[PDB]
Amino acid sequence: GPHMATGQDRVVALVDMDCFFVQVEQRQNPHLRNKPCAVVQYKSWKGGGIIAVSYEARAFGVTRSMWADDAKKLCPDLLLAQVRESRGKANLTKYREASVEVMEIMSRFAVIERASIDEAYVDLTSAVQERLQKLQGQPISADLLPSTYIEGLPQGPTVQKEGMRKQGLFQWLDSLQIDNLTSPDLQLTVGAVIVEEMRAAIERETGFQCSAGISHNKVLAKLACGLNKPNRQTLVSHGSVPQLFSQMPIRKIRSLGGKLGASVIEILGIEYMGELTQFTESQLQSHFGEKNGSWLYAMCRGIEHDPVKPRQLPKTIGCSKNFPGKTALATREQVQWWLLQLAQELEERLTKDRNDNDRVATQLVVSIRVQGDKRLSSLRRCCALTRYDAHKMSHDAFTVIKNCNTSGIQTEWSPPLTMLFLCATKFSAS
DNA sequence: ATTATGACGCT
DNA sequence: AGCGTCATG
Ligand SMILES: [Mn+2]
Ligand SMILES: [Mn+2]
Ligand SMILES: [Mn+2]
Repeated sequence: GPHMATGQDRVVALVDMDCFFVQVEQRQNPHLRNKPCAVVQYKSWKGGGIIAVSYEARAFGVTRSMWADDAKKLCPDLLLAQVRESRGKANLTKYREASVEVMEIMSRFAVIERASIDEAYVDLTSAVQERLQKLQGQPISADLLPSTYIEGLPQGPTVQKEGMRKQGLFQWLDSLQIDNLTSPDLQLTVGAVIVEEMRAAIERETGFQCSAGISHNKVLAKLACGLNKPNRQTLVSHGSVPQLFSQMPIRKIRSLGGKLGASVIEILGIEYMGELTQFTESQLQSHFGEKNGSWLYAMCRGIEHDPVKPRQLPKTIGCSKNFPGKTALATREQVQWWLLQLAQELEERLTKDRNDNDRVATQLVVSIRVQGDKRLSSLRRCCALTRYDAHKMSHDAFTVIKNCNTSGIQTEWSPPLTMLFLCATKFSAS
């Protein structure tokens, strides 16, 4: 009744760059613009592995994780850009620097949570209160929302996509209570006005397009962002959740796409998010644990409390490389040379980080994989990180892993190593 | 041989 | 602390 919390207290946006690494390469090389194109790392094995795909190329069925040679079978005119190689490994610096460009623009509008290289959440609650007070009670014009979709609309009693978008928006704005500074639908609408502004600033000042979702929490914002890509934004209201979730596969919700979501489906015998509403909180907690159970109980009703953390910088800085199959490292000389390559990239990135961001990492995590181990990581050990020196870091990592060589021969390495990873963690202000 | 990361939960 | 899970540019 009057005391149930509906989870409509916040306005939260998720901004996600469209096919980000492709756009970075297309800005640099105008010959790639408005073409089917993709970004690859390496080249010798099956033409390299695709990690990003332009929307033109997605129309041919090109996806991430495809080998470029197979993608060329689907799309013979596919254009390819390769990630830079430094010290024998992929080097993602260009895309990290482009990410910082975008994140710095977003930070002008509100504090953001960097969620990945290409995406950030925005807590717009306060910016919305301010813009509302500025607007007094002036209605919101459709012209302020030129790329916005309202999920669920139009409905009730033209065959073009843009025409449908405008119809849905008109129904939404016609139903608005613009006289109530506390109406959640109004607050989301003003949030969407602000996100149109943020996205226009990003495009004007970087050349990069993005999509976005606007809702009352992070999971709904992320889901909304996905609904109308590319170069569009979507408002998911509290009221739109029952219909949206009634046919939503559970795996589409962030954190339910792996084993936990499979167990929800199998144990409860359901397929769609909305079906979760029929279980009690205690029932869900009995199957999935206290935390997951309470989260699922609120989430299937559109309610989630995870805050937008004030964090625009990555918490860890890491360097990793796989050595698959016949290229696994089988001598100490090899292991030490590759630890040095990784350590040198880490030193470069860490020194830049210290100059830009006034912090220093204090812990070094060393991770390896051995041949014949299914797990991603086979051993993960930490050591102190007291100096930004690649030779010291590689010697320290070798010291923490050298007891892994089950070879009686001290020159050989067995079983051979199929992955090396160096990660700097536990930052302190300096 | 589906690679390079990066956040977070569990014990 | 070390491991597992979820996410994917
Ligand atoms: Mn993206
Ligand atoms: Mn993303
Ligand atoms: Mn993606």
